[PDB]
Amino acid sequence: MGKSFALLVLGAIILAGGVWYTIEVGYSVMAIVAALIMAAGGGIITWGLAVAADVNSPTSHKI
Amino acid sequence: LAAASMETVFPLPAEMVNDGAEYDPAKDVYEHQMHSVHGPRNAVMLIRLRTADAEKVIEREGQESFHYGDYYAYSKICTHIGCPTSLYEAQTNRILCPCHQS
Amino acid sequence: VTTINAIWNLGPYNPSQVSAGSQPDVYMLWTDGAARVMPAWELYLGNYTIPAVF
Amino acid sequence: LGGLMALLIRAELFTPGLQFLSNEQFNQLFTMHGTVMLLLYGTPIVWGFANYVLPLQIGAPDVAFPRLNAFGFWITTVGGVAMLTGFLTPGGAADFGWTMYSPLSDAIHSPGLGSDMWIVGVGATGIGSVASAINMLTTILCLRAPGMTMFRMPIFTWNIFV
Amino acid sequence: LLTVSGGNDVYAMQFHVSLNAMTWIGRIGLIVGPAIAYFITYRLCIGLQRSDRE
Amino acid sequence: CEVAPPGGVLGDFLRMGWPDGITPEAVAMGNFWSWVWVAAWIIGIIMWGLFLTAIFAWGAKRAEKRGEGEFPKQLQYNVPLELVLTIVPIIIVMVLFFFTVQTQDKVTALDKNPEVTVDVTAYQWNWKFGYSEIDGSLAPGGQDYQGSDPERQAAAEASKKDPSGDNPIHGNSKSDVSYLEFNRIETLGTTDEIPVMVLPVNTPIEFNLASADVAHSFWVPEFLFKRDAYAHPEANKSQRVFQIEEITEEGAFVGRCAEMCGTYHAMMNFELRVVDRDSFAEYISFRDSNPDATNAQALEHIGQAPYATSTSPFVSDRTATRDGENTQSNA
Amino acid sequence: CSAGQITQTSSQVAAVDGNQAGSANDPVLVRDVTVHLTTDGEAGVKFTAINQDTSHTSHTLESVTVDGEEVELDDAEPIERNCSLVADIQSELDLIEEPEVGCIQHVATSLENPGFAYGGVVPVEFVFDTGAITIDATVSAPVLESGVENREVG
Amino acid sequence: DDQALISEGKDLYDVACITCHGVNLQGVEDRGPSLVGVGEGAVYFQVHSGRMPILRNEAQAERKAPRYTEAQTLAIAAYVAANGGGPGLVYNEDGTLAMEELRGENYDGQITSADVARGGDLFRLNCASCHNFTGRGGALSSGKYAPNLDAANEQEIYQAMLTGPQNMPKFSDRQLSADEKKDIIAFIKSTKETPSPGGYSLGSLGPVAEGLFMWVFGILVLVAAAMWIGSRS
Amino acid sequence: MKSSAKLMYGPTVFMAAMAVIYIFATMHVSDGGSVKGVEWVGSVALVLSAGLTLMLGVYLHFTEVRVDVLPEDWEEAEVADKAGTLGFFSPSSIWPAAMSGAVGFLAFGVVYFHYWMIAVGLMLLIFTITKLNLQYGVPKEKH
Amino acid sequence: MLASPPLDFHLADSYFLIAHFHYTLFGTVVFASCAGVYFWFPKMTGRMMDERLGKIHFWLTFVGFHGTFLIQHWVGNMGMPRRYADYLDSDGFTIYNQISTVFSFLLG
Ligand code: HAS
Ligand code: HAS
Ligand code: HEC
Ligand code: HEC
Ligand code: FES
Ligand SMILES: [Ca+2]
Repeated sequence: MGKSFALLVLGAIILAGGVWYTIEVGYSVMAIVAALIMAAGGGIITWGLAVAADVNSPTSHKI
Repeated sequence: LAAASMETVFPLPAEMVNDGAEYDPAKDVYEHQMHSVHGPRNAVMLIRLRTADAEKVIEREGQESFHYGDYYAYSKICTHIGCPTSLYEAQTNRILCPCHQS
Repeated sequence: VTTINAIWNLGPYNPSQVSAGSQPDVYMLWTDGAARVMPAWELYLGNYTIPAVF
Repeated sequence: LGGLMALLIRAELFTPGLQFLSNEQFNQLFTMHGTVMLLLYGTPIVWGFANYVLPLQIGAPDVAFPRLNAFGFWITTVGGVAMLTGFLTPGGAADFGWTMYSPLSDAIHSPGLGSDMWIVGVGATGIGSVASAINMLTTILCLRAPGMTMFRMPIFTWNIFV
Repeated sequence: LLTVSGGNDVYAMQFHVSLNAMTWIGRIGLIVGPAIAYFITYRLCIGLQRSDRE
Repeated sequence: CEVAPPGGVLGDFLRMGWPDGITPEAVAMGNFWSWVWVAAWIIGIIMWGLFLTAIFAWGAKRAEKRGEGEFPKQLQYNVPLELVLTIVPIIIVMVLFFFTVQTQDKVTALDKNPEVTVDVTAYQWNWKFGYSEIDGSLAPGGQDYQGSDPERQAAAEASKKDPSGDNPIHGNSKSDVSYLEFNRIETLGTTDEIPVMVLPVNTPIEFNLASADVAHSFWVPEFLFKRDAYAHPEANKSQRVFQIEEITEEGAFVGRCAEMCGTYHAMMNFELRVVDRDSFAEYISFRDSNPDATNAQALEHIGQAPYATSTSPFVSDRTATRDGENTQSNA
Repeated sequence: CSAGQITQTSSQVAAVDGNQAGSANDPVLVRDVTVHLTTDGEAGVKFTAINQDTSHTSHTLESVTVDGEEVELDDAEPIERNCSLVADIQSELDLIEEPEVGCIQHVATSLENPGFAYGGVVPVEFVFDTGAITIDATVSAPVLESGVENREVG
Repeated sequence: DDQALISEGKDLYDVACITCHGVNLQGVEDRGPSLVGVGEGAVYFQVHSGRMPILRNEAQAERKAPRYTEAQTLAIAAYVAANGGGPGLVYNEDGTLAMEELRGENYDGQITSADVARGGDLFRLNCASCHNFTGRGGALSSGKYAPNLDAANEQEIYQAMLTGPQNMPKFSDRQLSADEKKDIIAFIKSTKETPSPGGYSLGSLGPVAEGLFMWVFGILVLVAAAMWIGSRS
Repeated sequence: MKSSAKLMYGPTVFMAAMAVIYIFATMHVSDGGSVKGVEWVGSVALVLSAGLTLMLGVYLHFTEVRVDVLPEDWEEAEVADKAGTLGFFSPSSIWPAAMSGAVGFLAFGVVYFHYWMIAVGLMLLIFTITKLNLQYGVPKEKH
Repeated sequence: MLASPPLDFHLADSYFLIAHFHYTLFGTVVFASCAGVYFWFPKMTGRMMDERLGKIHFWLTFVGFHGTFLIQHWVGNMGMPRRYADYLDSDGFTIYNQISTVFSFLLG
């Protein structure tokens, strides 16, 4: 529920943008940056999952 | 000089030379020679390079033919404030001035 | 009890020779340090030049 | 600070070939990552939580030796900065792993002052830890609240005692 | 900073910090270090007079 | 162990990435590892289940919806169950230690009767192998081959004292090298070539480790074993000899250094090449007969790769390696 | 910062007059190639040809020349893998011992001086059975027996 | 005698130096230079002072506790000399390496002060720019430095001048002849081994040491005296 | 301080027993994969670790036989029992930071091994320690 | 598993050891120190931490950690030693290091 959908979807392409670039460039310095893009995508994925976790089971009830 | 070596040289006019085959034991040239050593602006670093390093020299426009083989000869007086430079790094090939680290 | 300015091992002055540690006295080191930290900005104007030490 | 070095290690091991580190820099990186993470993060965070929580749990106003506790804090930070000063050396910091096995740490086999700075940074940290421990024993032995027998203490302060 | 930049030839030789690093420490420090000094000194003075009032 | 793993995909999972191994004690270590992993998986799942039960079953919202109230039973002590749960790990680690002692002792025992003994020298940063003794079956001469070089080892024994006299370390010179064995048949590892030690199949083999410089370690992943090589192993009270009952299959196998020795610790690879027993006699007779010939020439004489096929030498340039092609073309 | 991939201690070459050719990947290397010309006028070519061909294709120095001019050298054995043919003028070659252990061999050289100048640089062309190697080398005097010579004014 | 010494030289060389210098002294691509033609003196200087082996690529190699003794050093030098020769060690009149007999052109049993004068002017001309007036060392670019000369013996000084170890220029025996080199050794040892007449030397680093001493501790003690004599309010 | 004085007897006896067991073990067991012979490192450490814990335990017990029935140890004590002065505690002091800096200077001195740094560090260290120990007893300003 | 010698002969000083002590240290120190910070932030400050940011932090650290270090058991077993700065393409453990690195950046 909530932002978790979009925050996941925004990540799912960025992660796809990362790994693709990783399989494009050879072993090089830019492969490091490709790894960083891929990991940023994974982080936004988990960020979406964690806001979903908070929405499913709130523990700070009153805003 | 051997390769990658340095020596400070001064101007020595032919008249005030008393060495070699011309050596006269009773010719007092010391005063003028020392008077040439103590000139403010006439000490020059003569540098013999390695052949490998003489390949990658860049010549200045107009100073094309100044070298004589491996031998180059720069002025020892720093262009900043005029301390003797005198710190010739034999591998990095950087002449260094101790006064302010040029 | 402490030696200061042991001139006898410096030798007489001649303009072709210099040492690695050749700083001025302590109270002048500030005006040495300025000359060490200036980034070599020098002006050329036709027949004239303002050196980097101005 | 240590985790940044860890990430540099991982970035270098992402693919074969030395992309941006050398062998020497990689060695120094894992050495200093291990040292700072074990000795500058772990033991100081242990003693920090001990210092805050233990007097509240045992019902005391203050630790047994306050100035000794402050000395422990400051000497630990001094040791940390000494340990990290090795990177300012042209040759870099220590490079022999956080264990510092010999003969690799000998004068023959480990020149450069970074190898020495490790030794002092660790030592300054170690006495900082000891100065923190002197309190926690003496505090529990001497400043407990009325009615708080030894076996009514919380488990945390038991662990800190041991 | 001006003084120790004047003496950095000796400082780098003794304490084993690179001579270029010393010149750049002098350069960037003559901007940055004064600001840090001002900040810390100001806050410490305010803390001192707060202890007096306390 | 004498009992083999479950096998199949379960064995592959329990393996879990170990090499299969090429010696008897490698098989023993692998089997023990597989069954220990079985027991570990049992414990892991049977406690992750309880944590999951806490996550899903013992939640507060469920019990409050059920009407349990604001608090649970407030139980603190169950002494008999506590004593039982204390006794359980005691027995588990005890019965584990029994098989640990069994497998460890059959691994480490130095009674395997070597036919070949190879002296190994570790140095910063490469390996040097030297055949120390060979049984008469494999030796060129019919009688047992002994490889210690008299003049070069005499120099080693003479290095112990009196370089015009320093003798600080217990009366010996600080640069003593009398603990190193110098042999006349030697393979010398270089940055231009990965050294290759040639061994036969199905013979008890012995390794005698030592180190010119800082401590190293000899690790062959296919032996599932590694041992530290120290300078002056007798002075360290370190056991410098270890024996393998045999190698069971031919092939080329990489071996690495597993001890942090210095800058080029990663570059210190070697290869262990196991060859048909009949070909080993040809190899040793070739190396003995014309010692000027290199190791690669002997390997050609066998009829196999002159250079280590398992690992190629690293590129020694610190800039060329950026694009990931850090491998030197041996030929 | 000094321990990076570009390092000052790593880029250094030997403090010798002799140039050098060949990478670690090349089959045959020439180290310390120099044109010697003693004060007495005699001359020659100092060098060391090291064989490291992983194909084990043992070579034989067919010829060496300085600016196309011949240099005399004889009795050069083939150089199999991991072997060094050290060449120098006979007077300097006599100063060092031939090693009975190891593959090294010593060979003498001599060339007629066409008028080479001390300080300058001249090409040197080696040709072995497997190919030719070209390298510029400087001209200088041999090293004195250390400690014997004083500065003499006349 | 040398023929059997070369064997120990080879055995020691194979077990330490190959990783940087190759089996045939050809060098390695970025890991170490070629050692063809360096000679006995370079090996003696590098090993006896303990600079070699270098276990870390750095701005500069470091002196340290030597990994080999004297006889092993001469053995390795003999092995390297067999590959092309080079500058040689200064052997005395009986065959031992010259120590204490290099202290001046006119050495008899004590340092002659005329040699000390000439060597002082020579050292100020050539050596004192990278080192300092009395050889206390100095700094260079990008983390390199000129060491303090108090550690070396006379043979090490001579071979240092002869070989030009890393960034030091070579001083061949026809640029600085043996008389000049021995006078330089005499001046170095005189400055090393003579106490300062004017009390504690402060390291002879020059104005920096004197400044630091006074401007910190000398003024601190006098403000302490002032606090003794004055009041805090 | 009764319970903590007496609970230290378990660790010390365990360490002592392990020390003697280990000394006999390493001096007798000629197992393969290891070298027979007593090792002094480790055995010395075990015996002096037992020594540390025994020193703590014996001093605490020797003290505790003197003290009375303190209310913190009385299982049914009231908050009024401990009313009075708890003791003297330092409110504030700059000297811990000062002597930490002094130790840092001394440590840096032994890093580079400049002898003047070691001497000045030791002098500064004893100065800062003395100023720490005399903080609450410096005389009033003598007019 | 590391405690038994016959397994330690292969496991010692490999990436298996790395994964083991990172599991124990990152669990006992990082996870539980964060637990302590969240637990005693009220008592240490008089304020309560943001719950949502806490859950985000936890899930990021958890998934990044297990991604980083669970796969290093396999490279340790396959033969990669600890403290290795460079490795060959032919060794056979480049993909596992790549998987480790991406989740390591997630940990960062
Ligand atoms: C906070 C930091 C650490 C903790 C905690 C820790 C816990 C253990 N470690 Fe460790 N570790 C080793 C063994 C253990 C054992 C037995 C435990 C214990 O705490 C484990 C007990 C914990 C449990 C959570 C037990 C399971 C729980 C339950 C409830 C069941 C009870 C047990 C049963 C039933 C028996 C298991 C049953 C089976 C069937 C297997 C060994 C060797 O036996 C090495 C050296 C290896 C080498 O060759 O270098 C080692 C290496 C290290 C290093 C190496 C650093 C370096 O080399 O530079 C570090 C920093 C480290 C940290 C830490 N380690 N450890
Ligand atoms: C408490 C103990 C430890 C913790 C926690 C720890 C955390 C990590 N470790 Fe580790 N470590 C490795 C990877 C990691 C990674 C990726 C993390 C992660 O926790 C790191 C991520 C966490 C971070 C926290 C960094 C993020 C930083 C950011 C995002 C920004 C930086 C910028 C600023 C401005 C910071 C803000 C500053 C302010 C003042 C606010 C690896 C391999 O991937 C090896 C073996 C490598 C080899 O070949 O030997 C290793 C080696 C060791 C060793 C052995 C060293 C030796 O053998 O000599 C030890 C004892 C150890 C302990 C510990 N390690 N580690
Ligand atoms: C790398 C692991 C090395 C080992 C082992 C040894 N040396 Fe070395 N050497 C190395 C480097 C990086 C350099 C260049 C930097 C420098 O300090 O000059 C050198 C240099 C030398 C030289 C100087 C040559 C010259 O022309 O002056 C010599 C004479 C030398 N090395 C000899 C030597 C010997 C005999 C060694 C084993 C006994 C030895 N070195 C070890 C790196 C390494
Ligand atoms: C700067 C260009 C230098 C000049 C001019 C001279 N030397 Fe030097 N020297 C220099 C360096 C960078 C080094 C270190 C070399 C290394 O590999 O570490 C040295 C070293 C010496 C030594 C050895 C000192 C030691 O502790 O072992 C000696 C004895 C020495 N130098 C003497 C010396 C003399 C007598 C000089 C004038 C003729 C001279 N050097 C010039 C840099 C420079
Ligand atoms: S006098 Fe040369 S840099 Fe200033
Ligand atoms: Ca890489």
